Amino acid sequence: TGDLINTVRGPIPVSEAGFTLTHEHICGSSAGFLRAWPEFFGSRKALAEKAVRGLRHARAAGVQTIVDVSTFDIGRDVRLLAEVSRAADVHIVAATGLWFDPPLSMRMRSVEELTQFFLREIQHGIEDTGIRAGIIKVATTGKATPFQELVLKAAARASLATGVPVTTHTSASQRDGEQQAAIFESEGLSPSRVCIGHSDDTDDLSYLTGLAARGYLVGLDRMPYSAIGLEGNASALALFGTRSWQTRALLIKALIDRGYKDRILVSHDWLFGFSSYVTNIMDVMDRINPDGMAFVPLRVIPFLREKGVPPETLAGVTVANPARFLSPT
Amino acid sequence: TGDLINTVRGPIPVSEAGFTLTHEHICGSSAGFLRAWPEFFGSRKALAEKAVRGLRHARAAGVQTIVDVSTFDIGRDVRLLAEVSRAADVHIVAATGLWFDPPLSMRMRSVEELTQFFLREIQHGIEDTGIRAGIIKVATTGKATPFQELVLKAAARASLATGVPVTTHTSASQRDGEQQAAIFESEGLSPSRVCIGHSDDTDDLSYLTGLAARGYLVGLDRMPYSAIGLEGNASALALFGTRSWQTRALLIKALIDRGYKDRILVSHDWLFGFSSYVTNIMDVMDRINPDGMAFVPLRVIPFLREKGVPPETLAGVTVANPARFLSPT
Ligand SMILES: [Co+2]
Ligand SMILES: [Co+2]
Ligand SMILES: [Co+2]
Ligand SMILES: [Co+2]
Ligand code: NA
Ligand code: NA
Ligand code: NA
Ligand code: NA
Repeated sequence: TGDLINTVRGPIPVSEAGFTLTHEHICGSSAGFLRAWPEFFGSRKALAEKAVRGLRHARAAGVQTIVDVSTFDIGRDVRLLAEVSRAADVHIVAATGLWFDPPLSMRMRSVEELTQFFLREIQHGIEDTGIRAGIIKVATTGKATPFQELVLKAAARASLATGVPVTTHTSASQRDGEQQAAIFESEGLSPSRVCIGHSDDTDDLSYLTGLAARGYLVGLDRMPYSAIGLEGNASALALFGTRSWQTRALLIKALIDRGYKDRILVSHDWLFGFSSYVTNIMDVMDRINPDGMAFVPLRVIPFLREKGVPPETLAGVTVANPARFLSPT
Repeated sequence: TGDLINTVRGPIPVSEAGFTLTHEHICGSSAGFLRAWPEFFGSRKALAEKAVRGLRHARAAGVQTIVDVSTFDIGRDVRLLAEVSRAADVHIVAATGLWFDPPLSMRMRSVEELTQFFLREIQHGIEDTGIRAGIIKVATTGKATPFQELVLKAAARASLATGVPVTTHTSASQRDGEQQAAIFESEGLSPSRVCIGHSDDTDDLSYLTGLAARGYLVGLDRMPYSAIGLEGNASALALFGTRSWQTRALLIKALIDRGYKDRILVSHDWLFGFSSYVTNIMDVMDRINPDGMAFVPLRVIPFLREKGVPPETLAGVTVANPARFLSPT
């Protein structure tokens, strides 16, 4: 009671977030793309309808909130978010920050200028909507580019001024979180304010416990990603990899068994439309995981329960950890 | 009489275009940027006001029409175009196509998919506005990337289906127009439908007459660009180069004197806001050329007249050539 988080429909009590998926998207796109070329997705109406059905399905499985980690450059459409949140009765936390596809107008900016843009989206509102970001999303794909270092310092500073958490995209195989952490700490950012994402893309538990031990949240946020059975498909194969969902899910238990239950955030990195990759990737995806954002509570949570993870532990991971993370601190 | 061109305010007779600047921008930005971060430009109201004052100044110097060659990825805001066109009483032709900053949602597309996007903007309307593009803008910066080859073939096909001309950004020093031409001709596109832009960035008249001789329009469209007196400024220096406006203007005469008066299009590549380069480049620019889009008729046209170019010739370059070019053919 007392603490609040911003969602696309206004403020909610922290305690009403409930079961929360911390890394999800309604639509993975590009800035301006959904406005310029809605037919790519059939129509905007078709997109919203598919998102509403998907989200009601997650709601029926026990999902109360998702964090849509779409930034500016993932083509975040906060009006679409508001519309489907409202229609499906699922809270949606919107993001600021920048992913790894920023245009020249962002790439030419300084750390001061980025900080001011992130603070705008958190404090003033996204665009002209008054809808406020509840999270800052950042990305590296390997060693940070010079511009990526600016983004990470500007994220740290935005967070320090507002108490809003930071969440990252990594190449997990390249152990990006270790540099991400060094950059954030050089800015005085508490590791409890930070989630290192796509961390289930690796089984390097030396890497993952090293981060957990320092206080970072470890985002095991790609649960249904697997190209097993589709090795013919080279694009599915590079995106989803060759590890099963059970292998990914085993990581949750491995971290719990090593004393890190409070450092884990679980999610799907699911979407309902997807323009920033090959055409029809969304059909491929929907065949791999027809349960969409219900896969975690239908499949992953019972799998953990059956392996002996206590229900209080599982509640801590899916409710307490998100609440503590999203709570402005 | 009879032929029409689309502008941001609806169709106009070809014959009312009059003195037309064929490569200009209201604002050089990025897709979504003006909506997400209007304060970068002071405000959107300040931006529109500066554009209206600039355009009325061009109107007073005899300018009746500009072609705003901002694409999707230059952050083209067709509503802003319509607003300032209307307020300044200057026609504005909007563009489709893609420049050299496309996001992943565009970079992952095929030639078929791009053709369908360009045709949408020409035939249906940009976004949800019903405002139709009158030109397709494409870009290389050296040898075409694989994606740039798709853009050029999709531009050629869009043009062939609609009769709308194509205009290009080149690195003139690298003689890009020669590959651009080969790609367009491989698609059956008539050279009379094509303008090779930034061609005044080079004094290689072998390169330029070679193109003119094949029927291309040669875009001498950077007239006021000069960093002379600002060699201290490394960003101004790389963008504007070390050649005077008189040197650039001499090219117009050189092509006329070689029998190519009908192949020349003249312009400034001016803007009223500019986010896709260093901060305050617009202040630097406005000090170099306080006349903005009036520089050509105030400075360039009298300079040519005083060097002995006949007024009928000069009218042919600034009125007849644009009309013939923009006229869907
Ligand atoms: Co990611
Ligand atoms: Co994601
Ligand atoms: Co250009
Ligand atoms: Co230009
Ligand atoms: Na994505
Ligand atoms: Na993804
Ligand atoms: Na530009
Ligand atoms: Na420019």
